[PDB]
Amino acid sequence: AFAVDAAKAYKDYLASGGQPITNCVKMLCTHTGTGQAITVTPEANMDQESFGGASCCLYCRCHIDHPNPKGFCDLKGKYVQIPTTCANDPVGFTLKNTVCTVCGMWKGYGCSCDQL
Amino acid sequence: SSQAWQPGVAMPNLYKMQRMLLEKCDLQNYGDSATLPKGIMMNVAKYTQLCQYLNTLTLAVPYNMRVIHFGAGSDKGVAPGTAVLRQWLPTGTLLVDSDLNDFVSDADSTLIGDCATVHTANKWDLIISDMYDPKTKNVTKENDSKEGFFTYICGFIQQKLALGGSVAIKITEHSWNADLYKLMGHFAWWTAFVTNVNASSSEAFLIGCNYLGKPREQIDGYVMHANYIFWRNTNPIQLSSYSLFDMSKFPLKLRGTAVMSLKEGQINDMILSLLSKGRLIIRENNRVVISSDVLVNNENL
Ligand SMILES: N#Cc1cn([C@@H]2O[C@H](CO)[C@@H](O)[C@H]2O)c2ncnc(N)c12
Ligand SMILES: [Zn+2]
Ligand SMILES: [Zn+2]
Repeated sequence: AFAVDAAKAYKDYLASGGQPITNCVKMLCTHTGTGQAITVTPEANMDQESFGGASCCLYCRCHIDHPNPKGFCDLKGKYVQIPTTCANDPVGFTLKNTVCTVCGMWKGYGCSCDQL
Repeated sequence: SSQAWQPGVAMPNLYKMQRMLLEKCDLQNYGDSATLPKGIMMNVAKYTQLCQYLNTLTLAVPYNMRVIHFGAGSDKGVAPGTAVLRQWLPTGTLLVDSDLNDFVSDADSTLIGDCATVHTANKWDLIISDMYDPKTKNVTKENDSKEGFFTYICGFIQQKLALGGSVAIKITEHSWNADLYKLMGHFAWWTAFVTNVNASSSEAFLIGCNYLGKPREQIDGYVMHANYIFWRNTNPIQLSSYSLFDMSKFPLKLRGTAVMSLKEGQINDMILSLLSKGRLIIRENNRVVISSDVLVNNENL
């Protein structure tokens, strides 16, 4: 019945003014990539930074179980593209946002599927 | 320069051929630092440059390639070097990493513990080690060949590196091993490669290219480390991050190098020649299974 809610805790810690998780592993890349959110190799475009996925996963970084009956990690072993404007807090960004299942872009940061 | 636009500098062949005596390493650029791109870690830059240099060698790159990376953790609890290796290597490459201390990684599997506890059933196509004990950097005592994890690495290479495979093992002025240099003579080619981002340090990666499983050349490792220090002492390397800004050709080309199982009797000179050219890997293609030995103790009463 009792489960630690790590996601909520980071969110509240951030709103309380706490410093975001650091030492996310930023990759060197061309920044001419597809811009999709989570990829097998860095795919940042001109407006993004690419990061090693494990280092941007709240569950990986805080040594807690993954929110998944399988415990499978969405980010470990992959690269996550983060908008440059949000790259001071990749863990926050990945937690607070969601990937369009059709085009693979971040909803609100690349996904255009909801356009006329 | 020209050198400043390369990923780093490899030890020129003539320095390998000397018979120098070991001296203290005194680097002119000691204390210089390269200007890293914004927000990029030293370890990401260093591994990027290592991989850029490895792109210029005749690495064997089979389907279902197997790579193991020792010393992969950081005091930060992450694995920047692993993240670069996985970007570099073809998608699908099996990547295992390890460190004495806990860390989270993008590797397919991670083992925490002293490297001497690590065992694998299978052979590997590439071994990378950044393992280092900063207590070796003590200038008040004599600089002898070191054992420890280097003894493990030497055995691991001879027992678990596929013929045709390659290694890159980090050394410094004081972190080195004579048998490891000697084992460089069991590859078709070898060098000591210094990254341009960390050129102010006596660090180098000892690279053995295309393993042959037997000595092609007899190397005295005490002499060769003295030769390496002599080179470093007399050839200042300009700190440079220039190569980090061009990643268009970074990925390791998937060559689909052939993998064959072969018994010792079948390694003729035509096989040895293919091995030496980066055109063949000899090992089993079974499943990759690893383990870490755990010492059990009960300290109650
Ligand atoms: N001596 C020694 C070792 C040092 N390291 C690690 O190399 C990394 C140094 O950059 C660091 O993260 C460290 O924890 C070792 N890892 C496994 N087995 C060892 N025997 C060692
Ligand atoms: Zn995770
Ligand atoms: Zn979409």
